[PDB]
Amino acid sequence: RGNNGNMTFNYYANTYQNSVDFSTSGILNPLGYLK
Amino acid sequence: RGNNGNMTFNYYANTYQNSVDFSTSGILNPLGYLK
Amino acid sequence: RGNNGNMTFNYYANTYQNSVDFSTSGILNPLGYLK
Amino acid sequence: STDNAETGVIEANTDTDFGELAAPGNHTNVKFLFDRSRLLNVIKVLEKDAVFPRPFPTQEGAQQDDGYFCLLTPRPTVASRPATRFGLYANPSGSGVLANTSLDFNFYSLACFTYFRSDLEVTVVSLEPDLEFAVGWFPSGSEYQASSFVYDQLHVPFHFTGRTPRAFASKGGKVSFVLPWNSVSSVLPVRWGGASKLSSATRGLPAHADWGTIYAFVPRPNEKKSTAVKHVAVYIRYKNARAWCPSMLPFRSYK
Amino acid sequence: STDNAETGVIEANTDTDFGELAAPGNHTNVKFLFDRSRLLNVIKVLEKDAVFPRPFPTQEGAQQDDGYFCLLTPRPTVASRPATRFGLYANPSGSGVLANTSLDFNFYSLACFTYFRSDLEVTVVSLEPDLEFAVGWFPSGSEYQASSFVYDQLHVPFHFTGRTPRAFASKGGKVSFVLPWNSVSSVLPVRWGGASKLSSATRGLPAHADWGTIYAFVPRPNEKKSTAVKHVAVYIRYKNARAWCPSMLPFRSYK
Amino acid sequence: GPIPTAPRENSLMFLSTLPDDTVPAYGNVRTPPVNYLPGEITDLLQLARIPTLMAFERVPDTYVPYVAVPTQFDDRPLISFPITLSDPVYQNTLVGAISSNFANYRGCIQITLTFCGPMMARGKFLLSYSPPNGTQPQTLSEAMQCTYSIWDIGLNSSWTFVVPYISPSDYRETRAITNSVYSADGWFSLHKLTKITLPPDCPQSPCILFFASAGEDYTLRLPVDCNPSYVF
Amino acid sequence: GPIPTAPRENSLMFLSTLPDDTVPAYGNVRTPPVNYLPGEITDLLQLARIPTLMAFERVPDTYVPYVAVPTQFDDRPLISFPITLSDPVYQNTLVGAISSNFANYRGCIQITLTFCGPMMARGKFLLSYSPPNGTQPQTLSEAMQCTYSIWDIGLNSSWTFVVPYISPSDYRETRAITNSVYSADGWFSLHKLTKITLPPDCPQSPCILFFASAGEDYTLRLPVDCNPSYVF
Repeated sequence: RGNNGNMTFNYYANTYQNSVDFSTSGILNPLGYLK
Repeated sequence: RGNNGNMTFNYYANTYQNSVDFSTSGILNPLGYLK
Repeated sequence: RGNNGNMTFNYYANTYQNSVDFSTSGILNPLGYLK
Repeated sequence: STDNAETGVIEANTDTDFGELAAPGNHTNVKFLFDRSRLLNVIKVLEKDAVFPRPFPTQEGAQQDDGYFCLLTPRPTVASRPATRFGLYANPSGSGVLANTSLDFNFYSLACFTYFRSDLEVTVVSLEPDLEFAVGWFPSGSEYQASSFVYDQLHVPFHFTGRTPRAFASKGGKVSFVLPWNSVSSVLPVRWGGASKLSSATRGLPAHADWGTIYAFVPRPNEKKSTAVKHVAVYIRYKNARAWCPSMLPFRSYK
Repeated sequence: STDNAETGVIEANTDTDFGELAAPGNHTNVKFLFDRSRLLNVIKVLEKDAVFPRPFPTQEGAQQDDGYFCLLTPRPTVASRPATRFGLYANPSGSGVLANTSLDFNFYSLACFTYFRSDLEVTVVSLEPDLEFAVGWFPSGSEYQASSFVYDQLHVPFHFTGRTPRAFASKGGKVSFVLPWNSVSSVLPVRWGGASKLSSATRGLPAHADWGTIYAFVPRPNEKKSTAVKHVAVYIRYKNARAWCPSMLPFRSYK
Repeated sequence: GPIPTAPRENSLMFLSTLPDDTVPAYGNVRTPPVNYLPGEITDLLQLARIPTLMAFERVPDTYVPYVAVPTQFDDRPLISFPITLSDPVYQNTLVGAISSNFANYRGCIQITLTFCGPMMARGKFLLSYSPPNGTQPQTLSEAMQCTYSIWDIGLNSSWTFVVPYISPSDYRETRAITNSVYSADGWFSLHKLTKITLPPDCPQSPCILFFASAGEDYTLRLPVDCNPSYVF
Repeated sequence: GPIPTAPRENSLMFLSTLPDDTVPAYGNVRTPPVNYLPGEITDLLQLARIPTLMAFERVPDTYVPYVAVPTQFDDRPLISFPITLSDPVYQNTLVGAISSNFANYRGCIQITLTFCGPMMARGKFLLSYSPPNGTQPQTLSEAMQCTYSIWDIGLNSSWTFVVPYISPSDYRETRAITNSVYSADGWFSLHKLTKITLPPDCPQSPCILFFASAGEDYTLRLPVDCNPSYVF
């Protein structure tokens, strides 16, 4: 996904590479529905 | 194939390394046939 | 064989590393035999 | 064919009237399009502890250090502060002080939505030959620490040390790193219509819509100040960008 | 032996008349032969925003910046534009402006077919000692963006930023990268006989038979222009090349 | 022990579009959730598929987005324009604005019309599409031979005309400079087949609105730089 | 933690023929298919195996590709030439042009002839091939001892002469400078065994066409640089 080519090895952990949201616990839909 | 020596590891993905055509869905042949 | 130390990994292919002859299809012998 | 566009929701090739259903052959994806570097702003380089600009309006005869620092945001900014009306000094020589301004032309050329969110990846490039420098950054809502301390009768600005990241690059080098989305607001409003304060506020001026702040300085004591100025360039990238609702596009003149 | 070559399709060693069937011992393969670098052209280095050359014919007294930019194609070119007749200025000093020209001698020495296609791998080498530069490129059918913007009273050319790739090399460095086949035409015509327009066209002049365009510039503001000129060299390579039909070879004089 | 290595020729280079990541500096940060926001976008084609309005020069700013039917005519279409996306008429439409930032396009353009006038009026119109030629067709007789259709005023006042995609190459350029066969693709025109009958007490001169958008098989390939002219 | 490493002595070097790839800059691009184009080439030997024409100085441009039989002769072959691929006669043939860009060759050259003249004529020719010697053989008596064959005019007017490959080394050089045994490989000659009988009312002087190509076991090994002389 995205303009990323590497597909073999990620060195740093995911948490330290990208932000993560904390839990609170082709086919394209149309942006308008007409009942 | 080609003047390429490496035969162990390709880092970047094939799609990002070479172009690909989109689908539309020794022994050497002679360039002249005489019926 | 030879003054080569590496014994774990060869990167480039053998054909591109050394020449190869094309097919045409301790104990030391003495250089003189006397019948 | 029969249709009714007044209702808004119109139906949906040549197979319908006369067909051709040319096979597919995803370069417009939001995640993919926005991943590439682009210039943001050009700033001076510090050589001593500086005094941050005062909030507007700034009266005549106020002592400060202007031209340094720079926000990290596509929205228009003035004097290193958030702004609404973009402007430039196309006029010839005048008086007073000229206010540095910035904007993301490429981003706004396709900013066709309202809300946005992504990670930012910063890098820095020098301009003058064989120049040595360093960078410092702090989150949104923080402040820049002033003053200096004495070591062996050398005045070292306080910004040499801190809990926030620092970067030292070799002679004629470059810097790069990726920061996290850290503002309090859930998403970045490309265009806004609210107010940030109960009274004396300005309509449509967001408060904390940015990624942080950046500055550049030389690793030397204050006792070795020079005369010639130096400059630095900045670039940014977006990672895993997302958009949340349609919008308009900039108007093109018919001249 | 008995045969009839007038029919064209002749039959096919010493085993047939007197044999010898020397065993094999693939250096002529199309894919393998064309994978090696070769010089293409030498160009100047920009130091400010430039004005692209106007389309032919160019009248006397037209202001522009010539000598920069360069196409990526083996076919002959003139003034950074596609051309048909290759030419050179072997004559002594004259008048007017001299038009830069280029051609791929090595490619055309074995260009024995009509249609060709492959990926291109570009690299750049400097000539003057301890020179700092950068490169920029855009696809076929695009245009070069002119004009400049002001940052802290420094005129920065617009080409510093863009969605197309940019490359910054360290002091006395080198550049390299591989681009994709991006022209609209399915394959590259080595020799052509059609016309690109319904009227006022020139026979045998292709429209978009290339890989793109390249230029070089210094990362400095326009307020630091110098006098001495600088030069840069360019090399290209072919990857996974293919050919599609026989053809002739260049004529050799019998002098 | 140390692992032998050999740096390549392009070390210490900076690429503005290299597909790779960078080392983190301030990682391990959490963010509030955004599951409450509806209407997430994934591809700009979703916005490209939305109709919008065009512009026209009007008689001697004057760029009204509609065309008014005259009373007397003279053997000539009411309005005609090329099919080059760089044309002024496509400037402010979403499809034109988005495409201007890409090199190659592919698919079928879509055009939609709508009538605005008295209910009890009547008339008939003819729509035409002429591929490239040596001269732009003018007369109704010429127009009829090419691809065309007939629009009749009735209960439904809207009609959609789909422009077929025919070209000698799989893709086509988005902006035209030389007007080569690779960019231009002919013309479109509107002809009044009959004379519009205005009912009594309805004053005169109805108007027509033009709606343009992208087809269901549109596509764009190569990104390019933008034009910051809108800032001045 | 950091992995120890040791850069070698040849770091930051640029090689014009290094067998390795490079980092992509603008990847993820699709292209139209080319399955509709017939006649794809794979190896240049396919083109090398095609006959072509030779050249000859002609009597005192004059480089007609044929040889005319005279009326009276004098104990000497009609035409003879070496077997060195750098010779002028091989310049414009495909085999010569291609081989000139390689160092070593290997295999059997192929020569083909064809007659052009009145139908009702008759004659007999002799073809010879003499390996290297101290002096080029001239007389028919000498020629006969070496490898040879006899060509008879009849229904079929074409004949192929295969030059055997004999040399002290597996490969041979492609261009000759010192004329050493490694490049030169003897001579070829054509002798008129009988006198050609021209039928009445057919004027005189038939002509012969020379066709040359590569054998079925040809081969080339080492690429080299080209000569741009053709541009001047």
